[PDB]
Amino acid sequence: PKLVLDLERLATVPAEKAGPLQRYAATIQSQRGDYNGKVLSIRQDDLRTLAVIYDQSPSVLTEQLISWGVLDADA
Amino acid sequence: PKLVLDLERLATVPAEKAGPLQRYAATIQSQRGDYNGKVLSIRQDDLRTLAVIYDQSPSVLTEQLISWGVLD
Ligand SMILES: Nc1nc2c(ncn2[C@@H]2O[C@@H]3COP(=O)(O)O[C@H]4[C@@H](O)[C@H](n5cnc6c(=O)[nH]c(N)nc65)O[C@@H]4COP(=O)(O)O[C@H]3[C@H]2O)c(=O)[nH]1
Ligand SMILES: Nc1nc2c(ncn2[C@@H]2O[C@@H]3COP(=O)(O)O[C@H]4[C@@H](O)[C@H](n5cnc6c(=O)[nH]c(N)nc65)O[C@@H]4COP(=O)(O)O[C@H]3[C@H]2O)c(=O)[nH]1
Ligand SMILES: Nc1nc2c(ncn2[C@@H]2O[C@@H]3COP(=O)(O)O[C@H]4[C@@H](O)[C@H](n5cnc6c(=O)[nH]c(N)nc65)O[C@@H]4COP(=O)(O)O[C@H]3[C@H]2O)c(=O)[nH]1
Ligand SMILES: Nc1nc2c(ncn2[C@@H]2O[C@@H]3COP(=O)(O)O[C@H]4[C@@H](O)[C@H](n5cnc6c(=O)[nH]c(N)nc65)O[C@@H]4COP(=O)(O)O[C@H]3[C@H]2O)c(=O)[nH]1
Repeated sequence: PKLVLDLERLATVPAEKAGPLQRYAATIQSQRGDYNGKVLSIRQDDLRTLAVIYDQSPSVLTEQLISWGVLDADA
Repeated sequence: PKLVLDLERLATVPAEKAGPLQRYAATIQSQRGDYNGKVLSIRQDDLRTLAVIYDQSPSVLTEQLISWGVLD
């Protein structure tokens, strides 16, 4: 399963919920110099680190991102 | 030193030296379905994967990769 984020839906999720995801995605973009600004695919191991940053299980985290329509239901 | 590979350069490299790396390249491109240019950039840690498959030190591998013109 692929992990693809919607950069445009993400930007409008309030910081209180999405702040740490937004900052994480920004550090990847800066490192990449990847500023397409529509979509961002991350490594499957980036999910474990986000889950730690969010303090949830990778599983709980995924379902939340999907619930926001940021992460394609494919994952 | 970032691993940006010139696939067009490496093709012209004789098979008994370029082979493993050509075949490694091709596996990565198949993993990503990345078939849109003559350049392949790979992970810095892949250097070790490669030094293992070639059974040479990273140092060695990296320096003949530059003579070959495959790397910058
Ligand atoms: N800028 C960007 N676009 C994304 C991202 N995720 C998905 N896409 C879009 O979705 C397709 C597949 O992305 P992919 O799984 O990364 O799979 C990609 C990726 O593996 C690779 N690829 C394409 N361009 C580049 C590149 O500039 N650098 C690297 N390192 N790989 C690339 O080729 C595969 C197919 O690329 P395409 O089908 O032509 O086009 C893309 C691209 O239009 C992302 O994080 N950033
Ligand atoms: N060792 C190695 N393995 C490789 C390489 N390229 C691809 N793979 C493997 O193939 C999977 C799919 O690559 P992808 O479609 O480009 O899909 C990639 C891709 O769109 C993007 N991605 C991950 N890392 C990078 C990166 O450093 N740069 C860019 N531009 N995109 C990345 O995140 C997606 C998921 O990444 P993964 O879960 O890791 O899943 C990756 C990874 O297991 C490589 O150069 N070296
Ligand atoms: N996961 C993913 N990431 C993407 C995709 N398209 C672009 N990117 C990201 O966006 C950066 C800039 O892409 P670019 O300058 O348009 O243009 C790229 C591209 O023209 C070319 N390039 C270098 N390496 C590769 C490669 O392995 N595959 C491909 N298809 N192009 C590459 O050099 C420039 C910089 O390459 P990068 O260092 O890889 O840096 C890429 C990469 O991090 C994509 O479809 N999927
Ligand atoms: N399509 C595709 N290309 C891949 C993948 N892995 C590596 N690459 C390519 O190989 C490059 C160097 O990978 P790196 O040493 O891991 O160096 C990477 C890595 O340290 C980091 N980075 C980029 N994207 C991601 C990511 O999604 N997750 C993580 N944890 N680190 C990333 O920033 C670096 C520079 O990224 P780039 O400019 O994009 O340059 C990337 C990219 O062109 C992959 O799974 N799929």
